[PDB]
Amino acid sequence: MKTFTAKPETVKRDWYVVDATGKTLGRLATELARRLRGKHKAEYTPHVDTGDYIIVLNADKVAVTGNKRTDKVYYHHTGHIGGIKQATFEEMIARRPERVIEIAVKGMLPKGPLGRAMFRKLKVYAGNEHNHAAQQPQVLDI
Amino acid sequence: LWIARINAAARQNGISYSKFINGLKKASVEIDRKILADIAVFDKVAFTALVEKAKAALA
Amino acid sequence: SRVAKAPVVVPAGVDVKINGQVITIKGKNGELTRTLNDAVEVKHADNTLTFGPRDGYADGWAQAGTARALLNSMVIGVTEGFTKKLQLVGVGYRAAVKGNVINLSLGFSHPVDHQLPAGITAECPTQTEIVLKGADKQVIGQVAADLRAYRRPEPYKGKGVRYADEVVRTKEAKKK
Amino acid sequence: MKVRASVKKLCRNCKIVKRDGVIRVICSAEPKHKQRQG
Amino acid sequence: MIGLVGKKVGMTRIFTEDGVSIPVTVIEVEANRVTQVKDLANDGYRAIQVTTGAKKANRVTKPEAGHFAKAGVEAGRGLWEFRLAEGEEFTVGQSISVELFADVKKVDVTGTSKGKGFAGTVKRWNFRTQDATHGNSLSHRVPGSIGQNQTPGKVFKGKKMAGQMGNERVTVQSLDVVRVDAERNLLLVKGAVPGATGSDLIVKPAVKA
RNA sequence: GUGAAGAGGGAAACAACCCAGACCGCCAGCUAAGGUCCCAAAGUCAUGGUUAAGUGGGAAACGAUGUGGGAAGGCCCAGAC
RNA sequence: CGAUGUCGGCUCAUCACAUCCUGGGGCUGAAGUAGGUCCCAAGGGUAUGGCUGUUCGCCAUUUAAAGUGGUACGCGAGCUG
RNA sequence: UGCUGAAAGCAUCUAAGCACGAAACUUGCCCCGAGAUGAGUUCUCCCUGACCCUUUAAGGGUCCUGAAGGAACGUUGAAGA
Repeated sequence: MKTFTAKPETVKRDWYVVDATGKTLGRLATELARRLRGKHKAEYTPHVDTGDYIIVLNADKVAVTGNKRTDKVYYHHTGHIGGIKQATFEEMIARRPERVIEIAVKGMLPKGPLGRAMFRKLKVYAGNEHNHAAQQPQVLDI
Repeated sequence: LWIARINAAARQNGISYSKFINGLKKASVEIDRKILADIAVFDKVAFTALVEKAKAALA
Repeated sequence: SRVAKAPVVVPAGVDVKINGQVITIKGKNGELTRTLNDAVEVKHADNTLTFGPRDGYADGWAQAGTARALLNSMVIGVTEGFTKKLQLVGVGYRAAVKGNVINLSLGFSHPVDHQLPAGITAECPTQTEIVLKGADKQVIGQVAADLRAYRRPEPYKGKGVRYADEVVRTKEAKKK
Repeated sequence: MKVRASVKKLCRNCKIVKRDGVIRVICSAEPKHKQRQG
Repeated sequence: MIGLVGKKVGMTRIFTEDGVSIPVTVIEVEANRVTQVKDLANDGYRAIQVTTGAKKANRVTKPEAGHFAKAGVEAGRGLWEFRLAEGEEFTVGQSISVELFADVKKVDVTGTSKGKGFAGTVKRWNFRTQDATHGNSLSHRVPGSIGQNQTPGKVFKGKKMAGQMGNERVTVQSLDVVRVDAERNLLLVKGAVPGATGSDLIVKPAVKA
C-alpha cells in the first residue's frame, strides 16, 4: 500500500493579492511562480500542483534590469505572407501592461495544458481597481 | 517523489537536501530511510528539532 | 573634488532665498533666477555657499561640483550678466525684431518668425548684431545655438552667423 | 570620415581629448584630420 | 464625428461653366429617426442609435421588436449605433436631418459591394494570365509558382490566390459636396457610390479635415 | 587506442573524443566521467581572486583618467605637480 | 547507378545589401551648374528594343533607378524546346 | 548637429538637467477579427406544473405542460457551384 498519493480534486485553493509597485521583477517572478504551483509548501509529483488563486492589480509599475529600453522585439510567427513585426520593451509595456508579469513567470512554469491549468489560477490587471472583494483575497506585502 | 517531500521541508527550514541527508548519515542509526520519511509532513516543530540534531553531527 | 569644495562667495546688492529645496538668487538683472536639485542640498552660511548629498545618498562630490558650476555663474548672471557675441555677415543677411518676434533674413521663405523661451528676449541695435536680454547662462547658450542651425556657412562663401566661441572660415578657391 | 577603431595625430592644432566613450581627433580648417574613434 | 443613412435615387451630370459636366450622385436623406440617445455614459462611453427605415412585421421577431418600441411603433433592420466622443448632442430622442452636412466640404461613403460569386484568382486579384500563343495547355487562369521551389515545405497564409469577390463591406474615401437642401431631403455629391440594394450607403464627414 | 564482434553514463542529436564494461532481481545501498537558477533529480554550497562583456557562447591590428596586479625611477618642504 | 532531366529566355518572383534610385548625414585635390567620394535608414521602389538559342558580347532608346550577392550557376506532377 | 556641465584646480557632445534631429517608426486612414476556451461591452424577447429515486450538493424517472426562438413549405433575385 502506497505511503502517499497526489489527487487534484483533494487540492483546495483560496484567494491572495500581491503588490507589483516598485518591485524588482527578478524576485517577483520566482516567488509568484513558486506560489502559483505550491512550491513553497510540501511537494510530491510534478503532475499535480498545490498552489492557490492570485490577483495582480498594478502589473506594469514593476522595476527591471533592462537598461536599454529600445532593445527586444517580441516576435510571433503566424505564417501570414512570411512576415514578422517588432516592438521595443518601452512600446510593449504601453500596449500590453498586463502581459509582462505573465511572460516573466512563463520561464518558471511547464509548457502546454499543465502550464495552462496554472495560468487559470493567476489573474492580471494594471488599472489598480479591485473587483473580487466578495471572495476576500488575503493581502501579501512580500 | 520522497526526495521532493523531504527537500520541500529542508528548504522550509533553511537547510539543503544534500546537507540534511549527509548530517543524518554522519550520525549512527538516524537516516531511517525514505520509506519511513513521513516526518517531512507530520510536524514541522519536530522537523526543525531533527534539522538541529543533523547539524549536531554534520560539521 | 576641488570644484565642489569652492566657497563661491556671494557679491554685494544680492539677496539669497532657500526653503530646504530650490535655491533662489536676486539682483540687478533677470527675474525669479533659481535652480533645482532632488538629492543634492545647497545652503548659505552668511557670505559662503555649501553643496553636498542628502542623508541616505552620496555623490562623491561629483553632483555637488555640477550644482556649484551653475550657481557660481548665476551670481554673475544677476550682477553683470553676459556680453554681446552673436552676429551675422553677408549680402542680403540681416537681423531685426517686431514686438519680441525675430525677423531673421537668411534667403528663406520663412524668417524663423520665433519669440524664444521665458525670461529671454531678443533685441537688434544694428542689422548685424543680436543682443540677448536674460540672466541664465544655459538658455542664452541654447537659443544662440538654435539660431546657429539655420543656413550653416557655405564652404566657398563663409557667410552667415558668427558667435565668438569658434572662428567662421571660408574655403580657398582654385581659382579659375 | 573613415570608419575605424584607431586614430592618427598628424597636425599640432589637434587637442586629442576623449569624447563620448572614445579618443577623437579634429583640425580647425582641414576635414582630412576629423576621426570619430580611437 | 458620426454620420447619416439615406437612399440612392440615381446618377446624372450637372453641367458647369468650366465646360466639364461634373458627374453627380443623388441621395434622398430622410431625417434619421433616433431610437435612443445614450449621453449617460454607461460603461464609460456615449452613443446614439440614428435609425432609418423599418422591416415588414411578418419578419420582425420579439427580441428585435422591443429594441425599437421605446421610440415609436415601427421597428426592425437598421438601428445604426454610433459612438460620441469630443462633441455634445441634445440629451432627448430627436431625429437628425441632412442639414448636418450644410457646413461640410468633403465626405466619405461606405456600403456593400455587388455579388461576384466564385471569382477565381484572376477576377479576385486582377492577375496576369498565362499566354496561350506558342503552346501552353490545360491551365492559363492560374497565378503560377505558389511558393519558392523546394525548401519552403509549405504555402504562406493570406496570399493573392483563390477566394470569392464582392458581397462584402467597401469604402469610397473622398467625395465633394455640391448641394444640400433638408426641406427636400436632398444630398447632391460629386462622384459615384458602390453597390445597389445590398448597400446601406453610410455617409460621414471627412475626419482627416 | 575506439568500434566492427561491447550494451550503459557525459559530450544538445552524436560506432571515432571522456568514463566504464553490460547473467537476473531488490518493500537495498554507494560510486566513474559528468551534473545541482526555472524546466528535468541534486549545492540559488563555503571561501581566496577576476569581470559589464554577453567575453562566457567564431576573430587580428590599436588606444585610453574602465579596472585588477608588480618593480625601478624622476619631479619634491636646502619647496614639486 | 533496385533512378539525381540539360542551356538561355519566358513565367513567378523571393530574400538580402558589402545601397542602384529615393530619404537623411559628411567630403572633394567641389566656384554655381558639373565631374570624383565616404555611409546611416532595408521604410518606398529598382528597363525595353537590335543581332543571337545565348549566359558573355557589341549596338539603338529610356527611367528617380536598370547596381552587388544567394536560391538544383533559382523555377519542367511550370512554359518554350 | 549642439546647450549647460561633472567624474578630473585643467579639459570633454554625457554622467545628472536639456533643445533640435527622417521618407519611416508610434499615434493616424480602412477592411477583417472573442477558437482572445483570456470566450469581453451593452441592449432587446420569453418560460411561474407536481411527485419520486440514489454509498442523493450530482445524476436519473413518471404524469402533466410547451414560451421567446429555429427549421420545414413558397413566389423571386443587382445573392449563388
